[PDB]
Amino acid sequence: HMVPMDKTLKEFGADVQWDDYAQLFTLIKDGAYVKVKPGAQTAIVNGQPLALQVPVVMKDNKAWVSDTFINDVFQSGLDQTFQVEKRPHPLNALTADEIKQAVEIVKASADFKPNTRFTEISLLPPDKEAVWAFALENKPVDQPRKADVIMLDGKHIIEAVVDLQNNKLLSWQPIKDAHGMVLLDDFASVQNIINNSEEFAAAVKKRGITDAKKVITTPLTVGYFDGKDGLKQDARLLKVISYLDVGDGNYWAHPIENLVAVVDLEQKKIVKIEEGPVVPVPMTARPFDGRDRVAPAVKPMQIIEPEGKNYTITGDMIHWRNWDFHLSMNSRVGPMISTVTYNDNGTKRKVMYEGSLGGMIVPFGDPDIGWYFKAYLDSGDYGMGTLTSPIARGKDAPSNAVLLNETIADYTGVPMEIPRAIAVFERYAGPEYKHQEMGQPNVSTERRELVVRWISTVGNYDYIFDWIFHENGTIGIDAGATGIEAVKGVKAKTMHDETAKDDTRYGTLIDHNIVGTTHQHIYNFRLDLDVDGENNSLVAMDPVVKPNTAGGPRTSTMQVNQYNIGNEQDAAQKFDPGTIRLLSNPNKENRMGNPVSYQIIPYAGGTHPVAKGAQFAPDEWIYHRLSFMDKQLWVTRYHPGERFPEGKYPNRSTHDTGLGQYSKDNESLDNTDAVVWMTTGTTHVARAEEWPIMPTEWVHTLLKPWNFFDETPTLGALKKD
Amino acid sequence: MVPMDKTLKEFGADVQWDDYAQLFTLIKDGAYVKVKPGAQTAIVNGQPLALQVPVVMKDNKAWVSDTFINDVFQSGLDQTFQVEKRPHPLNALTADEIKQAVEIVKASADFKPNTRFTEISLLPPDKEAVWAFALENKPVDQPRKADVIMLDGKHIIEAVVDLQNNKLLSWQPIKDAHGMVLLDDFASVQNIINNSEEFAAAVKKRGITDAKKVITTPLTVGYFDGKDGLKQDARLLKVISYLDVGDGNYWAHPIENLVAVVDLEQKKIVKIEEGPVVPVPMTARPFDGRDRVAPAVKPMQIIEPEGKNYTITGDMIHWRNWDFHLSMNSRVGPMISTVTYNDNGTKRKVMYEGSLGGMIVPFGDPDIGWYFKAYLDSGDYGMGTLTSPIARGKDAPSNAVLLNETIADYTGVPMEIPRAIAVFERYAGPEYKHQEMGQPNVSTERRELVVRWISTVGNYDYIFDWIFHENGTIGIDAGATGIEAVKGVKAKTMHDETAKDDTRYGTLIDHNIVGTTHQHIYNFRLDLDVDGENNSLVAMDPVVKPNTAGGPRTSTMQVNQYNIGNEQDAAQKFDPGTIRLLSNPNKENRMGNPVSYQIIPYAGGTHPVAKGAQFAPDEWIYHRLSFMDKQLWVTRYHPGERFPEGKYPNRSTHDTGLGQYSKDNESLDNTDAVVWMTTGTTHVARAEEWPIMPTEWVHTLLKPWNFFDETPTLGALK
Ligand SMILES: [Ca+2]
Ligand SMILES: [Ca+2]
Ligand SMILES: [Ca+2]
Ligand SMILES: [Ca+2]
Ligand SMILES: [Cu+2]
Ligand SMILES: [Cu+2]
Repeated sequence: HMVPMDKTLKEFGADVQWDDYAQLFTLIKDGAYVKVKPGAQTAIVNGQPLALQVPVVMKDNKAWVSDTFINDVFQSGLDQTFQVEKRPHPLNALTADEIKQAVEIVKASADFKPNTRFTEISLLPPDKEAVWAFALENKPVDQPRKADVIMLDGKHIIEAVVDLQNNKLLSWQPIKDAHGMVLLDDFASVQNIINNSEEFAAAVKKRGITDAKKVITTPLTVGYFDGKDGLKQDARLLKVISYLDVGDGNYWAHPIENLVAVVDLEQKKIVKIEEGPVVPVPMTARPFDGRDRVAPAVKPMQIIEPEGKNYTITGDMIHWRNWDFHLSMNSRVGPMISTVTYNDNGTKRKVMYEGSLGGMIVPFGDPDIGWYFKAYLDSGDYGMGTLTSPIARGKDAPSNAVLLNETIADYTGVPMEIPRAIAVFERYAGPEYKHQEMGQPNVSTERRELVVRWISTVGNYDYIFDWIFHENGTIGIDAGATGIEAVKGVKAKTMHDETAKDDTRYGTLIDHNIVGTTHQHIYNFRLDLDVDGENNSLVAMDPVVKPNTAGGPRTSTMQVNQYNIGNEQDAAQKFDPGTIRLLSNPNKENRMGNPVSYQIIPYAGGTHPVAKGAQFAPDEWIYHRLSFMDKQLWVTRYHPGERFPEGKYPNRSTHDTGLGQYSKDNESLDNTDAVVWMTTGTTHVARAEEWPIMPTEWVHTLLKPWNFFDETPTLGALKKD
Repeated sequence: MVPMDKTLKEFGADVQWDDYAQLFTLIKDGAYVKVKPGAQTAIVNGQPLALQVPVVMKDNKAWVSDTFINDVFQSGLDQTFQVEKRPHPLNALTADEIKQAVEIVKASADFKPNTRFTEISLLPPDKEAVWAFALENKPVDQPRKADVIMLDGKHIIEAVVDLQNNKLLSWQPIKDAHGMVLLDDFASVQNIINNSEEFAAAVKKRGITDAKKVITTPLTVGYFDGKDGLKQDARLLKVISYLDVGDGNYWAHPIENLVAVVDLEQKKIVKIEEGPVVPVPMTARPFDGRDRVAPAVKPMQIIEPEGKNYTITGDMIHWRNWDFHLSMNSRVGPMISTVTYNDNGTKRKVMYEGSLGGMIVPFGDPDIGWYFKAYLDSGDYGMGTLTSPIARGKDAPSNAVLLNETIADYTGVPMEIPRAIAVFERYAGPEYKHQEMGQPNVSTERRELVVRWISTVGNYDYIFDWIFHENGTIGIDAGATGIEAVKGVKAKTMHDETAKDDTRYGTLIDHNIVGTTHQHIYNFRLDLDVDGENNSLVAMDPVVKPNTAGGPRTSTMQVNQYNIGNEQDAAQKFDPGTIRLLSNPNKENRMGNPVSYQIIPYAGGTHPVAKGAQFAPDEWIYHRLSFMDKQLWVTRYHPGERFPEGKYPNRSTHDTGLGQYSKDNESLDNTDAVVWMTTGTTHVARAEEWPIMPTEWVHTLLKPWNFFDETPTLGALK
């Protein structure tokens, strides 16, 4: 017996194209590009013939395939994109079995508590030196696989370490005063609590809302105000902002302004309700899913690689041209790019040991009750890896992408597979280089970039991160922001209304009675670059205009002020895009005797106004707790336990436990293992073009080899000598 | 019959054979054809075509009738190009008009024997009439006219001819103006050096055994108030030399500290400047792959099997909600005109004309062969004329359409530049996306239409992309690649004695080779007409203000808004942290906000960014070219103000460009404004850019700001 081809292929996730003239089907799915003609005894997979016992059957215009067709074709072996890893990479994320094992161990602990949740369950970082030895020398890591198990018992944090190899608990340590991030059940809890609140229902009624069942809540961390917000620093709290569900699939467009409820998660009740002036809920329908729009006609455009990809995916190891790297997933920061090497004519040179999003923050600048405390620490407080948004094939990534699935642990300790978690794709990126000498044959080569894309959605905003590997050694890091804007309900319909001026003091009026409150998007990337070795130094090269002292008509010259940045404190700074900042290896030089290096560019451009630092006065608490938001470049000594710019437990934190803390002892950065942290952000002043849904806005960062190589890296293999 | 592979490939089409499907896939620009041997029909952009003669497979080689190409490729099924029945008034001069204009000036008794033409271009009707043709189909009732700029020896003469009536309207000698460098000047310079006994003498001293292997490069000399010892009235060129060692890259073998000054009218060297003797770097450093083998790569294609979403009628391009006219100019290249955005059925003005204004690449070395080095690419050399034909599939993606463009050469003869401009649509990530927890995802892909043009001047190749976003945004990117201008030095490594001094003005990128520091400064002239002619310049500076609303916050995020009323105040530095809008104070969007376009002169780049001119305010280049030190400029619309560096920048003694255009500090309140964006890079070289430099890019953007009332890409309502 057989099954309908289209339906089955679609279910499976493959693109199906029928060519009536050629009587040919073209099926695409990740690295598999297949061609099959009805009735043929063979199909083509990535240019190779594949025998089929049962041919594709065409009936009354309906195609049918056998029940084994998907597996026979798509798992044939002719698609070489993915290869089986023989020797497990030490950095492979915990498998589902390991996750379950780690949970069983802690639950077997005499101290374990029954309502305990898991904020994070991740592989405990094997020693960096052994990992590199494995990647470069293939030496086995003899230290046991261990996992960090961070638990939330009520409101108390407990860090546990388990030895998976020996199936035993190594440590169990309660972390005093730390608050746990927001967990999935916290969201349902807040909605329920609000739903059972008599007072809230009453507060809501006297604001126009009739059916309180139509109120949609969103949970926000409260931050820290040394008590000015009147909140017990000891309790596990969350503030709640509400919207009215009008049935347009966009509750974000119907704010119930000036109503904030504070919920105590352990007490499971509203401990405080802050009420302000009553502002009529913006009611007009403002769907963003196209239900009310005409579907435009567009001609097909496809990016195809008929013979397969140029990259190979062995286990989680990616090999592409001269690059080699390990790609894993973390529930808090998302994707982790490790042991990145560049194959320089046979010799694999180290570039980056570990790279990933450090952390990010989206702080608002409106002082009103529903906004003064708004500051989202997306990864830290909400867990971006966990909130990964599966890639919409052909839309969120090009049609020639390969989408990977990633596994992490949910808050209850149960393995969770995120489908299409990360997209991998090669893309044409203009001419790599070109030279059309007058009267001579032209010289041009195409540039190819390997992109690693991951999307995470937290409430109303969607963030896209691209790790771009250029064939020439450069590495790009871009962040895109899109989603639905956080708006403030206001009385003005237009800028001509009486309250307009006051309503727009902290944001643009982007719709009737709707203001897009100004805020910033501040991303921070933690890049443990190991420029051709562990021991590096930070060097500054500031292009300057110097008085000409060589004679001739010129009064000035362009020279450079080169100097080393010897410590963390001095390395923590603002980035002038007019200057050059290098992470060099003072122990290795290129053919011209120049130290092998990488130029760090925390600011390579963006489509929204650039954030020059935090848009907060120096006396603000958010400013105090989070110092990473005010400097674009930071450089610290390597420490396996320092991975977040905002600190490990940022929820309700009273002091900088992040980059402020990591650079506090102002250690030496001379010829030692350095870790670069790039902070880049935008200052978002809204406009109507961004409502009801915002067009993706991007920011770019770059890491370029500087004298790391001896010549143009993409010239090709030397034909002589 | 005729062999297919051979005939088609001669035609410029790509031929793909699929043995499993016994199908040929033929591609050329907007035509995507499928044909099976022996079939009575073929498919052209998804549509059936009856064939007179089926393709025939002989000895494993296909054969097609001698009428195949015409029948299939010109069948009418490929709708990419459409006939233009009523020519746009900005259409560039055709080959016939160029020959005609030349005959008109040649018929005058004032025309001298060996006069050359620096520029022959259309003298366009007034702006008001061009916009009415574009928006109301109103005929421009003006005769085709042309500006004919002649170079008589070293004398510039500007003439105007009436093409319809075939008559000369004016002949004006331009006092003190020096003409741009013309093609023949390259040859005279080399020839003049070749016949110089003295030059040969100086060359022999420097190690060059065969003076016939010496390659000259003509450079304009600038202006140094006589301090360079050069006569202000002579037509001069400075010559920098290299040694040809047979590696196809003379640029890698500089003959340092040797400069000759040639007087083009006397046809002789009038000065030889000599500095210390530095042995010519001899090592072969080819950049053409003769000594390399590239790694094999799996094929990748970008296909549009049913044709393009854009239509090209004459030079009028229509794509999604955009409409614009693309023409070519011999001096600045591509001109984007009468740009409108179709807002739900109504065409709204966005930009009257946009194009490269001018650009400069000034060096920072004081030495003999570098102190005067400053290339005014379009101005002194003619970038349109020097356009580099796009290498299909490489300089532009495989799904691009390559357009041919016509300009007049220096002798007044029409020259068709093949594949002069690339037009292509491209996937650019998600236009927007929102994955609401627990709900069906919402995502749409972003499509951008790019207009790409490449011009090469001497050793450097510049790529320009005019990018139209479906959502109303317009991007303008500038890429730089080519061969670096290097200085010969004695140091081989940084461990050598002269290393420190050899690298004072640039990086040691190869043994004995220093990539001299310099800047790349591009300037774009954008006659934006935001939803109309009358606009105003508005500043919006995000600031931190004390909270006065109560609550725990000590500060707030607010905006300082204010109009910039005059040209002098509009000439400014650009803080990427601020917002600069060109608003139309007479029209507002649904929320009462003035429809506007946000101007961003600096949206990013891959090389260090130029904050201004890396020159002391007393340098002559600094004085001559004010445009290099300010990122934003706004002036009153004037049809004769088109170049930031001035109309005749060769040896200019003062700013006749933007410095002159903003001179009178006129009012920019509710009037026709012209935006000029200066964007540049400061280049400090590295070994990874030698012998050939990987393309470096700079980005700029023009975004609609309350021009619309909502997300522009959602679509029309049902
Ligand atoms: Ca430290
Ligand atoms: Ca390091
Ligand atoms: Ca204008
Ligand atoms: Ca003026
Ligand atoms: Cu935003
Ligand atoms: Cu350069």
